[PDB]
Amino acid sequence: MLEKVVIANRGEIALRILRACKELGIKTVAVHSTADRDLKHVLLADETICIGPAPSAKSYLNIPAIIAAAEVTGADAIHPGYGFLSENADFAEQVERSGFTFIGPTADVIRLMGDKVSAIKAMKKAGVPCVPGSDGPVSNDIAKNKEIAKRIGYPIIIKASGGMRVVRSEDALEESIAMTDMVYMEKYLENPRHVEIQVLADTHGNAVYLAERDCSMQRRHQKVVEEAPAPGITEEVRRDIGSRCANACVEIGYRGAGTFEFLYENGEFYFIEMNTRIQVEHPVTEMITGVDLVKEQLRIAAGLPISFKQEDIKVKGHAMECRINAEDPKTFLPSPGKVNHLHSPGGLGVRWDSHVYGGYTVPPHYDSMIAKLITYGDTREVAIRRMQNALSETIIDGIKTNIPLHELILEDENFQKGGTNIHYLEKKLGM
Amino acid sequence: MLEKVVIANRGEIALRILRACKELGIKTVAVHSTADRDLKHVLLADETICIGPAPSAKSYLNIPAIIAAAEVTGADAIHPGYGFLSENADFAEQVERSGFTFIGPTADVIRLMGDKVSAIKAMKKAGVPCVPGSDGPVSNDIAKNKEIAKRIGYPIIIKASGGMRVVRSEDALEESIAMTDMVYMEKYLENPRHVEIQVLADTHGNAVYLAERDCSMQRRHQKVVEEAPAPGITEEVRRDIGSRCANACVEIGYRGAGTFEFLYENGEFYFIEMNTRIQVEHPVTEMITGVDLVKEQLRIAAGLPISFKQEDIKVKGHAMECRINAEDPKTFLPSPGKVNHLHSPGGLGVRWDSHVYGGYTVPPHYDSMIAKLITYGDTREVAIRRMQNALSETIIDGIKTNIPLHELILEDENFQKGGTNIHYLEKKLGM
Ligand SMILES: Nc1ncnc2c1ncn2[C@@H]1O[C@H](COP(=O)(O)OP(=O)(O)CP(=O)(O)O)[C@@H](O)[C@H]1O
Ligand SMILES: Nc1ncnc2c1ncn2[C@@H]1O[C@H](COP(=O)(O)OP(=O)(O)CP(=O)(O)O)[C@@H](O)[C@H]1O
Repeated sequence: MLEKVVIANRGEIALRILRACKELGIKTVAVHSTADRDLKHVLLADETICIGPAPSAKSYLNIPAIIAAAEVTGADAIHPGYGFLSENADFAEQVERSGFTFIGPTADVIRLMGDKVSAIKAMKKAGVPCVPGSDGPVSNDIAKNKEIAKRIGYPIIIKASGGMRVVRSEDALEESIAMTDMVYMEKYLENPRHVEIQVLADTHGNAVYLAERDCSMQRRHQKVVEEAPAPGITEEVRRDIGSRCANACVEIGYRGAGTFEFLYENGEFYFIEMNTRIQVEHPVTEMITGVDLVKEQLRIAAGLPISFKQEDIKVKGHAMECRINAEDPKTFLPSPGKVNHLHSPGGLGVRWDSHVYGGYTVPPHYDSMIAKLITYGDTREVAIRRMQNALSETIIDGIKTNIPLHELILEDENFQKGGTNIHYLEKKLGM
Repeated sequence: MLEKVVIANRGEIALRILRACKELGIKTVAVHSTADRDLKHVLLADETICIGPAPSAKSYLNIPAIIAAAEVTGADAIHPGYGFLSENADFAEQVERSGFTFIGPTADVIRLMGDKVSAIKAMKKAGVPCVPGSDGPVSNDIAKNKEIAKRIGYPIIIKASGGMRVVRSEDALEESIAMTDMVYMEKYLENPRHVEIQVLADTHGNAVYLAERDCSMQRRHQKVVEEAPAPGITEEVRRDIGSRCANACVEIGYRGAGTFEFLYENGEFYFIEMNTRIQVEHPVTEMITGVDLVKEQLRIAAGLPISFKQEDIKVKGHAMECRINAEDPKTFLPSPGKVNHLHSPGGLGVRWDSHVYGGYTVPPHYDSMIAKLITYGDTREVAIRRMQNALSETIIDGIKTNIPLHELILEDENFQKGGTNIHYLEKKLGM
């Protein structure tokens, strides 16, 4: 089975993966760039291998070097984390072709869900609800395009199949479509929330859905605060969309952890993308289900069945996560530098996922996320109050962080009420 | 209701209490000695009041000064934590007599359970199983003492009613009893485990039991590692002893949080003491029940009912706690001093309850406990592996800690098996 895993990533998720491996007695191989020599997980790994210079293109996206590290250590598997090469079908294809287990879905399934209409295509077949659209590429004859558009109802939105332009009136169609590797047409939702379903699927033909997460708080389409379950969603609705996603997994032959992302508006779900990998915000789902998602990833890659059945999963309580970034809380300019003093919060229902430590220098070369603060409570309110308190205890001296932003979000009356849409944060910042 | 609470304690439990207050929007008043000026919770409290010089006798056991602090702030209540004045009936009596709410049981009930035979007396009446004994003070006529002793069966053990000498043969009775403010006789158990039941009781006449904890790993009768639930204990046995403890609460008029400690041997429970207060190791119970014990303490003092019914409580998974002390791991000599670098562990199922921070100096004046590392897993094994991993990530530079001892305990084959008795640790250390 899995005796040694190459952790093809960095930062907090690399540490998350290391922890999961250690608990399973799996040997860890930390591949890192020269600038990541002092990462907490690198310092804890059983074996370390420099795979290149600081720039991502030369290190963490270096496919030849990553596979060479798996080779010279005798690894059985490679965990891509999220981002970087985790949804690169060439990488997964190349990884299997060299005899290693890729901890994720097969290359074909990544290609499938990596192209937008090809994706919406499969979901439709599987019974997964999609946004009313052209259902396929757009013709260039507008006389007919206007029909589909009027059929589904303005506003519509033109979308790149491998990626956006909003159309409000019929008079601006012809042209809006011209402006660009193809494009489809779809209904534009003005007040949607981001709601996503977590799933697991094994090589024994099983598939389970693990409730949902709401990730509506975003800046430039980048998630900032997430929670679970999604407010307003009943156990009945959960079962419906959840079971549809589970079925779709089997229909498309999915394997490992994945997430179906939907736009949620007026009680309707509309599929927009499947992330064929673990997600950053997976911890909130772990808190409310008791499931260890990364451990399940490893078990599944090992050829084992999911370690529980659907009936075993019950939602309990509520969880929140704040992505703590090294950046100016207003300008969002990255703030690299030495952390002179770190104090991380603790206590009942507080979870801290971070690779940062006092004396650690946050490099400029990669993303700005340095920690994920996660809280759990018996209700949504407790989780929020818990988050607020944990944040105020948190010290990170030496650099700027977005903690002040989180504190603003958490004391927001509308966020406290629940159900704010995907536009709300940028709107509050503007105001 | 409760608007402002005076935290009559220090260290980690003071911080625990502060956190619980903050979540409930209760104002906090931190009373501290001069040496505790830099405690994390003092620095977070809404109001601070120096109540005396470093020595405990002059500060944290200073009843006049503590009540004066409650007065000059207008506090409604005083939380005694554990140790210090938490089981001092004079303090609780004096606290109520001055119009403040004492967050704990009434003075009478503390007196009752504070005297050993008077305690065993009540439990017996309530249906709580006690160790076969003289059931009352020992006569001084041995001709009759030998009857009781032979009745219950050697070995027996003589015990101070306000506190021990073991007797193996009849020939050494007369004398063993002479050696001393009274004493009773009791059966001596050679292979017992320490198993204790957590309870809550409110002023609405309700009482609930919250499963049990096993605290068998001890040195000089001081707990080192605790876990929940107690291995080998079935849901059926749990209900039995648990419901007996709940009933006893009502019979004696108990109020707030408390723990019934038993010796557990060959499937039999034998009451030996009730701690009429929160306990250090309460967190492991919180992890397996989802109950916030300190929040319930506060609600109950506020006159509210326990926020859940017995049926709502289900044991799930398993939890472990390691008491991390500033001491030499072999000699157990305290190791006060500056913590130059702190790194606390995190991740799924890891909880860290500590007032320590990088740059903090551990004073000489008080106990050596600086942190409580708590882990949770879906099974006992996962909890243990989780603890082992968390411990290895933990850095505390500047002073000695007992972390090496914990790591020894956790990799012990017998502890891994489960059910080691109260003598096992001192025995392993000896070997
Ligand atoms: N039909 C629709 N109605 C309303 N908003 C839509 C929409 N279609 C797309 N969007 C918006 O565009 C966003 C996604 O854009 P995009 O196609 O570039 O994916 P993305 O890369 O931004 C998210 P990821 O981080 O998973 O890659 C959605 O989050 C949503 O806010
Ligand atoms: N009948 C018995 N059989 C076996 N061991 C016994 C016993 N009675 C007492 N003991 C031992 O003596 C210990 C308790 O001693 P003691 O009466 O001084 O309370 P204590 O102060 O040590 C515990 P606490 O910290 O709650 O005050 C028990 O933990 C147990 O190990």
